[PDB]
This record gives sequence, C-alpha cells and structure tokens, in this order.
Amino acid sequence: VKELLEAGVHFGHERKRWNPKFARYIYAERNGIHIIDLQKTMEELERTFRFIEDLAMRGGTILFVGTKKQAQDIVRMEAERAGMPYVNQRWLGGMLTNFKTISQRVHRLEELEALFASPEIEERPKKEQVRLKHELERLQKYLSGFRLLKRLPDAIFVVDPTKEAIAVREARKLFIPVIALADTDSDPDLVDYIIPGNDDAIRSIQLILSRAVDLIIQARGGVVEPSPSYALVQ
Amino acid sequence: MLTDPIADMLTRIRNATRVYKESTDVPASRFKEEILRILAREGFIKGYERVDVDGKPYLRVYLKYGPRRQGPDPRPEQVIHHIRRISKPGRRVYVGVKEIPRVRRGLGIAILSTSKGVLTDREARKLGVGGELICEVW
RNA sequence: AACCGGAUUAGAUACCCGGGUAGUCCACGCCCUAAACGAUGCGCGCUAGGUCUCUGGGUCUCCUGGGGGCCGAAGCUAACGCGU
RNA sequence: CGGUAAUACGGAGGGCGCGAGCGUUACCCGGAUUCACUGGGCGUAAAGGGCGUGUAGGCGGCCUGGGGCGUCCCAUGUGAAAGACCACGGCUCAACCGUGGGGGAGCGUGGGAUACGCUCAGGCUAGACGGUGGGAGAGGGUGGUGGAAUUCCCGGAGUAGCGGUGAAA
Repeated sequence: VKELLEAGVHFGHERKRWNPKFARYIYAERNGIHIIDLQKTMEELERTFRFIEDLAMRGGTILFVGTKKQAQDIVRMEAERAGMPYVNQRWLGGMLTNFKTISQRVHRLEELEALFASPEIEERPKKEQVRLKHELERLQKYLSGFRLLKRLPDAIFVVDPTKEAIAVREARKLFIPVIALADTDSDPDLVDYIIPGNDDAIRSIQLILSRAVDLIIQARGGVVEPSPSYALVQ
Repeated sequence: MLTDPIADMLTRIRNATRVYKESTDVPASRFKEEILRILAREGFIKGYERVDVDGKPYLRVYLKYGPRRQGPDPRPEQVIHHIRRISKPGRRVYVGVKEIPRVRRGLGIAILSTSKGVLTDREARKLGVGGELICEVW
C-alpha cells in the first residue's frame, strides 16, 4: 500500500534553496517550487527498505535522528515502536564519534534510576535533592532514545541530512551507513541509501518512517495497527 | 579560434571527470577521433560517438569511473587520473622508437602519432616507429 | 606651497588663527612621473549553484545575452583568500 | 660561545675519526628544482610593462588532394689511437700493464613511411569581420547658455562691534 499515498501531498517540497546534486531526483519546477519524481522515489525506496530487511532480520541496530519540529515527537514513537534508539532533542557532538565518552553520561544517568527509588529518595542535604533530581532532567531530556545504544549502531536513519549534517559526518567517518529521508537541500552523494521525499511535511515523515519501522517488526513477526502516531493534525 | 584542439580536448575530458559528469562533447575532428579510440580501446572511456549539436559535428565522450567509495567523501576513483598534453604548438615533441617513454611501469599509456598512424606506445614499439609524442594518460 | 604675522610650546622653522605670492583657470607648446592599484598582462576553450543590480531581447511568476557586486561546487593557495 | 661552577676559550684525563699521513687555504662540480630544457615563478613574499595602436617575430579552426622540408623507419659510410665500460690475462696482489669484446649520439649516401607540423591546390562556416533593425551611456572635441554660492564695486537702511579659538591674540 504505497503508490498514491506519498502522492497524497508528500512529493515535491523545497523551492530554489536547492542543491543541484539533486537534479536527478526531480520532475519539474511548477509554480516556482521543486516537485520530486515519485517513480524515482520508489526506485530508491525499495533498495532502501531492502537494505532495512537484510540488516533488520540480521538483528541490527538503526539509530533514528529527527530534530525538526515536524519530526521530533514522531521519532520517539516509531523508534520506540521498534526498540530502536533515537535522537530527538539535540544531536550532541561526538555521539557516534566520542561515543565511549558521551556514553559515560549514560553510565551516570541510570545511577539515578537507582536513587530514584532507594533509601536516597527523601533525604541527603536537600538542596542536593532538587539539583541531583533536576540533573536527571537534562539527562532524560537529551538521552531519551540514546540510553539504549550500548554499542555503535549498524545504521543511522535521518530525516534532514542538511539539518543533521553533523550526525551524518560522524557516521561516514565511522563507515556507518547513512539512511535518510532527504529532499532538495541535502547532498545525496553522502547519503548511502536515499529516500528522496520531504524533510518537512509531518504527514510525509510519518507515512515513510512508520512504514519503515513496519519492516523492522515484519522482519521479526507481529505487525499491528496503523501505529500510535497520527499527530495533532491541523 | 582555439590554439590546441587536442589539448583542449584532453582538458574538456579532464574537467568533466573531476565533477563526475556522465558525458562531454568536444567539437569534432578526425584526428580527435583517432585519439579517442585509443582511450576507448585501452579502457579509459566507456566510448565516444558522433553527434551534431546546434547543427555542427561534436563527439560525445562517455566517461567512466569507479565504485562509490567507503568513508567520508564517497566520490569514486577516477579511471583517468592524469591526462596531459605533451607536444604543444609552442614546443613540438618527437621521440624516435628508441626514446619512446614507458608511462608508469606500463600501467599508463602514451598516445603518440606516427606515419603508421595514431598509436599507443606499445603498439608503436611493436610496429617499430617513433613520432610526435602527443600526450600521456593513466 | 613659499613668505608675513598671531598663538601654542621646554623649544615649535609644525599642527590652530589672521594675511598672502607662485599655482590652481584658459590658449598654445613642453614635461612623461604615481599606492598610473584589482598592487592581478592580452585572447580563447572548459569547469555547481544562490543572490543583488545596470542595460538589451523574448512566450514577461521565469527564460535568454552583455555589464556591475556579494556568498559560495569542484578545484587552487604558505595562508589570507580566489572561486563562469 | 666567554660577565666566577664554561661538555664552545687554554690545559690534563678520557673519547670519537683517520693513519704515513692528518689538517689548512685556494679553486671546480655537487647538494642548489637557487637561471628551473628535464625542472621555478610574478594579488600581499623579489617579480605584470601606466594604457593603447599595431612592425618584424611566435602561434593557428573543420574537410580533401598533391609535394615529402620538419618528423619517423631500414640499410650503409664515418665516428683513429688512448680513455671509460665487460670479460680473460701479465708483474707474488694491486696500482700499472696487455689482448679481446661491446655499444653511441651527430653527420654523409641509397631506399622507404605520411599520422602530426610545413608547403602548394581546392573546398566548408562554428573563429573573425561585415549587412539591416533596435538600445543604454559624466566616452571625446567645439561653440553656447543656466541657477546657487563666495569675493569686490554702487545704493538704501542701520549701529559697535565683527571675526576667530581649547582659550586667545
């Protein structure tokens, strides 16, 4: 069930803010805007999903990254609808790269789940009370989907590679293959498996992402509903 | 007008490949054709073909690269890493058969024009003839 | 410019003030220098784009020439930068 | 390096390097791609001529044919000896020496090739120039004319100052 779904309103997006590297994956410039060829979207989408399968079934790990308004919450869903880690709030420099050291923050996060419910729940010099228990805040805020990552991922799934270029560059440095939902800002050449689509339309992001998580579960049996994600659409 | 049609061609090719174009034109001459077939035969270009663009003869040259490479910067390796004119109209160059250079322990090639015709260096060594050392590739 | 004065100043052949000749303006003939600077010789082909603008043409949200600017692909550079 | 702790001076011990030599000075090549042919450069490092016009000179688009000057190939002649190089040899070795062998650009002669460069003879229109139509412009030369302002002269009116500076004069 694809075909026209994307053609809902999730074809073409950005306008003359382009990157001529994307000249291939475009149909026409109607009414001032760029409109992306969907035949080609599919051509790529298969190969891309086919990648997902082959490493999904092998029991891989995809690191999901979306931070635009229009993604964000739709990432902490489908990622968690998959047990797959995600970055949602802000991409920290060296997440893949300085990983060992960024991890030390998770090493130190879950020292607080301990003292969440412990003899240290309503005691200790109680200015420390809030500050320690408001330190977990920064921690829970940024490392929500990141705590699961215990080893470097086998892939990264991105929704805007020119927004998330800092992550991508980290990937490729580590040869971690880059998967991305990407439109006419983004430089294809450094996106390994490409889903030429729409970095912005909240509909588009979901239509694609959710369905890609579907294969991640289909490759381990037990698919469900249209999935807990239909946004505050209006 | 154009001062070195051949040198211009090598360049057009050089320039196209570094941005990884799939194709280039070069206005057409029979001598240009003869050089092209060497590149072609020796595995540097996918091939050329004649076309007439805006009413006048060009040769469409089809370039040829490597596989998308691994890490940061996935740009392919070039098949033609180094194409270079030797005998320019300023300083014309002629080797005899004894002085024909071997480009890069053989992994290269030197297009070289003789009275037996346009040849690689091994072709010309074998045929036993020298001439205008045209350029070199690898 | 010079020079003649007034100031200021340790002095002040200067900076400030008041005067003032050559000169600056014109004609003709000389002089031929300069940070005569984009400190980048002339011509031609080739090599992403975005944007501002002067001037043509066209089917006139855009396209297509020729100029003037900035940012910037590839590449270049010791760097700063340069980048149709 | 040396100004009271000197591995840098002078000395001694020791050690390093060579050895019937070891140092010194002079000169040549080197390294020096530091005159760059191989093999460099000129925005700010030294380096673009203040700008043009165009003399000689250098360089020259696409197609065909003739000539074969450049270029290339074959043969041949020349390239003395010594030297250099490889072998074998003669002085007990070597230095020295002897015998033999091997190349070689360059130039001459005869023959041959014609892709490129040259030349001659035709072609072509993409470079250049021209035709017709249209455009913007402090591009240049000559005459002419306009308003604002300064200075001076004349008149009216009017009175004790103006000016100038940081302050003054």
